[PDB]
Amino acid sequence: KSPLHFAASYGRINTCQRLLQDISDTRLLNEGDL
Amino acid sequence: EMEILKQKYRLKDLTFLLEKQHELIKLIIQKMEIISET
Amino acid sequence: EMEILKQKYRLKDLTFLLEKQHELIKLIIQKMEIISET
Repeated sequence: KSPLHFAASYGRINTCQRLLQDISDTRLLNEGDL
Repeated sequence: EMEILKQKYRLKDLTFLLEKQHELIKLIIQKMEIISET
Repeated sequence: EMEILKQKYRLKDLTFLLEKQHELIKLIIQKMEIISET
């Protein structure tokens, strides 16, 4: 949640892919900030 | 006029040096591990 | 004239301070381990 918002904000590549190992998880993938 | 013109080329070189610094400072954030701060 | 001339010496000191900063910022990249980003 909050890490993937952080890690994608700064281009950290390998952080995202292990966060995107949870396949069919679109709700936090398109989750919004405040 | 040439006093300001010499200052322009030094400032334009300065902001160009700040680009490569800022882009490289983007790169350390892109490649640095973190555990404790999570 | 001396107003711009005083500004030139402050700018020339500024870009000199930016050299040692940028060279040292090169040094942190030279010496920093990485595991997670690979």
